[PDB]
Amino acid sequence: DVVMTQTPLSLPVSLGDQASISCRCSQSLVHRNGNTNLHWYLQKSGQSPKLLIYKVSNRFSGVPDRFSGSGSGTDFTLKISRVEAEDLGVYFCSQSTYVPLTFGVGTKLELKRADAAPTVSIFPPSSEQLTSGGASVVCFLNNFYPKDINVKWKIDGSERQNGVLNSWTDQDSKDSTYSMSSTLTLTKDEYERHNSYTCEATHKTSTSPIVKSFNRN
Amino acid sequence: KLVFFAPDVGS
Amino acid sequence: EVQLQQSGPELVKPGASVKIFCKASGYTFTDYNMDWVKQSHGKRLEWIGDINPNTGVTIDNPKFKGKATLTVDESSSTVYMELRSLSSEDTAVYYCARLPDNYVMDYWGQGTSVTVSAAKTTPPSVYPLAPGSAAQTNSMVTLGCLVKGYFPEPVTVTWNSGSLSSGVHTFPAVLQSDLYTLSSSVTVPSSTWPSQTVTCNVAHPASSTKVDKKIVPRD
Repeated sequence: DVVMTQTPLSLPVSLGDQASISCRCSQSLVHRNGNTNLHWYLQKSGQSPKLLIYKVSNRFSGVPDRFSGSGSGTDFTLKISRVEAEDLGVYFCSQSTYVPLTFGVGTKLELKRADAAPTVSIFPPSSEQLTSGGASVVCFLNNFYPKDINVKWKIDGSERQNGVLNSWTDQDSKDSTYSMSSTLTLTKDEYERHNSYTCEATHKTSTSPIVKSFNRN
Repeated sequence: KLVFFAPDVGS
Repeated sequence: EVQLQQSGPELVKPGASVKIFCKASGYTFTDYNMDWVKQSHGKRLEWIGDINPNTGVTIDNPKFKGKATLTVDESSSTVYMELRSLSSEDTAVYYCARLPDNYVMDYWGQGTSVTVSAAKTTPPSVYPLAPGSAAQTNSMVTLGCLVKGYFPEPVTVTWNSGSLSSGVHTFPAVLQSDLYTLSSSVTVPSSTWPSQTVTCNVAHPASSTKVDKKIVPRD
């Protein structure tokens, strides 16, 4: 398969900035018919991908002249003159020269804002859940920027990875922040074998991890 | 290894 | 206008098969081909194959030989894709895409979600999330709600019947061990709770379940 490598993975911009997304391939994309079948797609949240540019530099019908593409051989670039709010989404480069058709990993065009420390909140298992035999410890990391964040659970000081389910929100439409939820699920017995449960968040806004925790008793 | 994507599309 | 309407979401047991369709309109169905694309977690796109409407001849991705099968009934302007011996790796959204003679996929369908799970319609368990410690003065309190062990999607979560909207984060559901798990948070001033009532409202239409979980403080 022809490999599509996109740079960067995350492209934070302010409205009005110009944006450049690179797409490098493993081999030349010159079809035997002469055409260089490299295309760019845009997928907004909860929508289908949409064709912006085909064959390196051709704008699809309805695409504003704000968008332009260039390149040849194995290096290609998608450029936006002045990023608008409607331009935010994930941009995929794709080739249709060789079989199978391949896509890039995608480049998320996100909005830029001032840094925001996450509001971390940890919650013990509920009485309703403990009676049924389960024990979930929930940790919310809400309204932070940038989006990159790491969560580690610790039970009595030791790291715990099994039984963890994480969920992330997209960029909020009102404050341009991100949020995250993490739920460590144990058995009732295993929860009653330990006392200290800790949620550690690693984020740019703090030199050391943000730690919320509770002792069962 | 390399095969061009060239289907017979059309009427 | 070009329209590509795909079949609705599918719920399939592991090892079973499913056949999804894609009806086209707004153009001559015979002057174009139809392609299929897979999108999994992380939103990575994988091309499955291309089919001609007049002949049924297909160009396939060899990585899907044991998985996908493309057919077409041009009289109904409908293209089908069968997915067989389904596992958790097949849980994804599958897209329909038109392919003119330029060999460029231009128009895409709205997508068909396929979820692989051995579970039947299971109602959710709703657990309140109360802080373990008392809240400080003149501060923001974050309350939560955990919705576990249900199938299938969707569940809806609101707070105080929609009267609490700012500070609400309902997170995308996660499928694990054939069942879903979802969480929702809400942030209110400490002068509001627990002085006034804060209630989690959960609904699961597939099982006709609606529950109200009052968030009570711990003692």
